[PDB]
Amino acid sequence: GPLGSWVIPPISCPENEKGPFPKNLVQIKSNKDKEGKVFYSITGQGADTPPVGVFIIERETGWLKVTEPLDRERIATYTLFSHAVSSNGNAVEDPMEILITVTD
Amino acid sequence: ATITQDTPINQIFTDTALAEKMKTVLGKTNVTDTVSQTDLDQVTTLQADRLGIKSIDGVEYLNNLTQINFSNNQLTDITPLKNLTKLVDILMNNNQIADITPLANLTNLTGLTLFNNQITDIDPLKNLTNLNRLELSSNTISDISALSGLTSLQQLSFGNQVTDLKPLANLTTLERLDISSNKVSDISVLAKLTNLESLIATNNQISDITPLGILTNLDELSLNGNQLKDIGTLASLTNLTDLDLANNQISNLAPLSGLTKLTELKLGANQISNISPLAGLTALTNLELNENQLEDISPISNLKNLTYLTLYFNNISDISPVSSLTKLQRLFFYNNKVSDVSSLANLTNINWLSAGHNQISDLTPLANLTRITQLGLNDQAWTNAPVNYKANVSIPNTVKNVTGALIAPATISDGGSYTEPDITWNLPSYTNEVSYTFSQPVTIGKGTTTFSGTVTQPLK
Ligand SMILES: [Ca+2]
Ligand SMILES: [Ca+2]
Ligand SMILES: [Cl-]
Ligand SMILES: [Cl-]
Ligand SMILES: [Cl-]
Repeated sequence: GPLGSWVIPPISCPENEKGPFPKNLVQIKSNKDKEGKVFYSITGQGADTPPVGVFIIERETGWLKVTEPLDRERIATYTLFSHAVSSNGNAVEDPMEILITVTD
Repeated sequence: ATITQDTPINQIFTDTALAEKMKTVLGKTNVTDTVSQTDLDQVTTLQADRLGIKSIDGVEYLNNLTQINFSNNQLTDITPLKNLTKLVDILMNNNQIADITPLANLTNLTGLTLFNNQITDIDPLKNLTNLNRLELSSNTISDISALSGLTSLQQLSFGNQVTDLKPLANLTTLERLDISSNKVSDISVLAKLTNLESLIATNNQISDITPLGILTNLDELSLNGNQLKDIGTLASLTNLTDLDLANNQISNLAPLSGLTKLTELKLGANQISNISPLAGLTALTNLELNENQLEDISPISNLKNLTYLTLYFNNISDISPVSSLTKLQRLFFYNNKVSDVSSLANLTNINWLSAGHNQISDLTPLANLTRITQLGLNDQAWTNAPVNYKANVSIPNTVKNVTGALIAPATISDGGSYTEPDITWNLPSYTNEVSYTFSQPVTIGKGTTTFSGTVTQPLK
């Protein structure tokens, strides 16, 4: 099913955080990395559509990072999709929808 | 730099994106509209991130700027910054900048964000002694000697080719340091940074953490992906609340036993077989114990606040210690030897249940877990107890769906056949075993998976 071999914790970022940025939120993982290298990417508002690059993911490690302080009263939630691909470009998971909730 | 008479905006700021932005800042209608030095002198901050800017030609005229954001653009050359000495904060991550010589005399800077560029030489930073925040990760820095006199630094990040951390020795104002993804093995200099509260140093080649002993203000420590075994030093760090030690070679967890402030603990991909030392860490909400050597996880039942737990790739047969952990929302135990999942019926808050590659035969105990949104039950396997050979040997199908109905076999070895509930073979000669497989899509709550497996039946 959609779960596949994704291993992702819930993602919460306080607003007004201190650097240094970029700051790790969680490590996104597919257990498909047991049968070959996996490379991670994200899409969605805040990643690849405006505001671009508030959130980024390190393609080899799966570290999801925020690049600047957030502001809950401006945008309290973001909806991203995580992707996992093989060296050869093929999807090893179905895109997983990720909620990011901005807190107090 | 001053313009002398009224000048079109788009003759001052030649970059198309920037002149449009400035037209707005200066409250003009068309980019060909005139402005004078009077007008430009009123501009003291500029938020021009994410605008497709390739050149900042013209910013030299904005003599009174104290704060700029040009992050997420396509900047290369930043020469127009050279004489804007009232600048106190620069945000310029995610560009194409290689040469930061233009920042060298911006001595009023307290904040400089330069991550995700193509910087190698940071020599131009050496006299920026009022910096308290300096971010330089996702660059190709190898030499940080230029940082040695930045004695007001509070927050600091750099990468990705640094070995030698000696230049950090006098930076005792440092409170938050991120040295992840460098080439670092020797962190002995970190002993001198006694005000450190947060140290992130993932993906290096650290094996000796004794330098951390006197850094007792540390509340967050990440050493994911190093070469740690002996973590005795960590017992000194009693203010730790978030500790990440995944991807190492750790087996002895006794040094963690007193770290009762911990709410997040990552220990995945280590050499752990004994988790008795974790039994007192009752503030934990997130615990990762995947890819270890675990069988007896009984001490986990103490951790009543856990909402996230990983156990995948161990040797666990008895999952029932997690059944006490009623706040659990995501539970992962792919690749273990669990058969009886009945205790999991007590996990009424569970949303992600990842249980593939176990020995699960019967989904009925899960039927009321309707908050599930993600589910994995692929690739179960078990071997039944031997039964006696007969030419017409028959066994009951035991595979049960969440509804309680038997799942008919998908394939049956040796030309065998099914009539519910019995699988029957017709064997001309003795054979050492027979088997069957099943594969059945199923949804519990909103979570969907294929409940699948292979059942082996040895014959005497
Ligand atoms: Ca706010
Ligand atoms: Ca792993
Ligand atoms: Cl602005
Ligand atoms: Cl891990
Ligand atoms: Cl699974």
